[PDB]
Amino acid sequence: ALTQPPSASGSPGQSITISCTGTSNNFVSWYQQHAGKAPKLVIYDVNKRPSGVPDRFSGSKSGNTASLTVSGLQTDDEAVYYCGSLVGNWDVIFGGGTKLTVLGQPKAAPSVTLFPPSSEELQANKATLVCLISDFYPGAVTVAWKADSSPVKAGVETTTPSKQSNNKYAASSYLSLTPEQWKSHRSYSCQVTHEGSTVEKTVAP
Amino acid sequence: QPQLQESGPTLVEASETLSLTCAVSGDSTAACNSFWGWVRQPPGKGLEWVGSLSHCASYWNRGWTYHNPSLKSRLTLALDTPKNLVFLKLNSVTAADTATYYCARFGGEVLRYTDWPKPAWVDLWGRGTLVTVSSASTKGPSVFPLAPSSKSGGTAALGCLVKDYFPEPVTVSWNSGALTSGVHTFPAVLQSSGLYSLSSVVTVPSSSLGTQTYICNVNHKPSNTKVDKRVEPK
Repeated sequence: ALTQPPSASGSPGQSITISCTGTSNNFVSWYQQHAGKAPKLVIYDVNKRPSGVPDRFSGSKSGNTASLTVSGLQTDDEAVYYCGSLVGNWDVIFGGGTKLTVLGQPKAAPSVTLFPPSSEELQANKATLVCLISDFYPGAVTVAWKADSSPVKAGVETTTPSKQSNNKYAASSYLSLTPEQWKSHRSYSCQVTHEGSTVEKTVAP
Repeated sequence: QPQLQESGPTLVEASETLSLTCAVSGDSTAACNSFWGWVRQPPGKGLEWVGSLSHCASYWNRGWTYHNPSLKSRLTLALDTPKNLVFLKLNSVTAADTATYYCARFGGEVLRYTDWPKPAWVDLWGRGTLVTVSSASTKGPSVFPLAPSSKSGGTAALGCLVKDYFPEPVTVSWNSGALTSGVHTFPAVLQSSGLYSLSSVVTVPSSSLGTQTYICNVNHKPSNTKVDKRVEPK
């Protein structure tokens, strides 16, 4: 498979390079996907640009790692970038995408509020932990949940970061449990990673 | 320049068949320079190859069809070249098949090749069509309070969890619109149950919790439902 970092950022005018590991041939492509839009091919055959793609975009490869460089970032270069490759005889695969933010305000760490299941929801025989994440920039986070000290992956839904009225970002994550499992642990935690550092909140039944 | 336009139903029940059509303009699906097919993308997730085909035969076949191996058992692709149409048929769909489906033209080592053509990249994309797989009927939300503690440096977050509704959308206001500062209403998530949920939050002064009532006003027009949920300190 092809592996890309989840996010990257730089300021307007700067150069940035993002990588895609696991490439095994020269059938490498890159795609730019603006929010809410279809992808667009920006590089094919490692380093070729389709007509109309600005020359600020360039592709390269070193060993099994392909890279896309943008030389002179512009605000409208902010997008998710995917690498693609032919693999096997004739299959196509894609990397997981890198959200590239063009920095337009100071970086800001998230605030986190974790709500336990409400009494009304519990009385309805259901349970949802709600982790609300606010006031962060760039708009890219990862969320991990724990029951006591052990990771929990099942029953998790997380939204793509959404812009707040103050132009920082928010996100939400939900952990669905039975009332029984909620009561069977001493605590649950929601851990948010932003720019390589974490903020974690804990609640107890 | 050439264009690809998807059409077909955008809501498909679980276990049923998802079919889409793509109309190609400004290029010929009968020509041998490209393969024609599909890529999909679940909301908030990455791109996944579906497959592609060509009707340009070598001396040992009638054309070429390549499928994502994990979809092959459920997938049928076709071309109608006189009409310049590409088709997708995906049987027995589940929640995992909810996605934006993009019609796609593939380039690579296609016109000239060794052993077999190698369509490696998508050089033309349709705008995409989001197909939701859910067997849900219209259903108003179950609204639950996200209560603040009576005691974050003097502010209190409070909110409402708006669960298990269909179809979109719901809208949320606070105190009938008298409270707008610090309000954020999140995007909906489509759960594996085939129902949507979202939340809305507002941050207010903790000193207000004993004196000011907070009510979230949830509107779900598809079911002609409004819910005004009081959110009280714990």
